[PDB]
Amino acid sequence: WGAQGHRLVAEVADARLNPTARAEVDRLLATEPDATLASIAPWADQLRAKDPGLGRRSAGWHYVNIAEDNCHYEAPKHCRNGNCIVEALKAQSTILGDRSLTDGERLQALKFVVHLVGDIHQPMHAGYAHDKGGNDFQLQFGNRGTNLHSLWDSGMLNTRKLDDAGYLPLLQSQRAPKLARQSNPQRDPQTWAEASCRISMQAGVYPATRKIGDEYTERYRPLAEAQLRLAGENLAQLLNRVLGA
Ligand SMILES: Nc1nc2c(ncn2[C@@H]2O[C@H](COP(=O)(O)O)[C@@H](O)[C@H]2O)c(=O)[nH]1
Ligand SMILES: [Zn+2]
Ligand SMILES: [Zn+2]
Ligand SMILES: [Zn+2]
Repeated sequence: WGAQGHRLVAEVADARLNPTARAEVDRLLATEPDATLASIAPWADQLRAKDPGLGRRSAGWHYVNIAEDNCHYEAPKHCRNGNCIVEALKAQSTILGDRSLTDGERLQALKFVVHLVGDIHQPMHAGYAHDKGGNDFQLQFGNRGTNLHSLWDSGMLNTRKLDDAGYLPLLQSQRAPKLARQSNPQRDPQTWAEASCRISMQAGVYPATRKIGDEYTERYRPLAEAQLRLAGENLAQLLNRVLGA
C-alpha cells in the first residue's frame, strides 16, 4: 500500500488491541517521541527509499512472487536467504515478542510488523515475478497513466478523496471478515501471502483492456478496502498474541 493504506491498517488494529498489548505497544512507541501505530506504519517504505544499507537489504521484505507457482509458497524457491515478506514477517514477529531485547530493538520490529502485515494483504505484493508485482503492467486509469501495482497501492483508494478521519470509519462500517480463530505468527504469513496471491490471479484483476476507469474501481476498490480491514484485524490479532500476555 501507499502511506494512507498503511496508516489505515494500523488505525483499524490500534482500536482492537487488548489492554496488555496496548500497554506494551505504547511503551515501545514512547521510546520515540510522538510516534503512533499509524505514524510508524509507512516507515519501512521511507527506510527503503533513504537508507542505502538496511533500506536496500530490506527491499525484498515487502513482497513475494508466487503467482507463477499458482500461489503455493516454498521458502527455498521464492525466498532463499529469507529476503521476502513471508520470512521477514515471521522473523520480525519473533523479535517483537522477545522480552530479553531493548524497547528500541522491539520498536524497530514493531515498525516492520505493522508495515508487512499491511503489505502481505495487498494482492500485487504476492503476484508475478514476471511483471514485478504489476509494476511492469502499465495502464491508463481515467485520463492518467499508471501501473497495476500503483493502482492497488493507492490509485483506487485515492478515488475516495478521504483523509484517514473519513476513510477509517468507512473501513470500520464493513461487515466483520471471518478471521482465523487464533494467531500463529510462524504459519499465518504464508497463509496470508497465498490468499493475497489468489486475489492477484482472480478473473479481471489483470484487465483485458489497457484503458480502465469507473467499472474497474467499482468492482475492485471494495476488494482493496476489504483487504485493508482484514489486514487491520489480522495485525491486531497478531499484536494481541505476540504482546498480549
Ligand atoms: N510482488 C512484487 N512487488 C514488487 C516487485 N518489485 C517491487 N515490488 C513492489 O512494487 C512497489 C514499487 O516497487 P519499487 O519501484 O519501489 O522497487 C513496492 O510496493 C515494492 O514492494 C516484485 O518483483 N514483486
Ligand atoms: Zn505498502
Ligand atoms: Zn506496493
Ligand atoms: Zn512496503
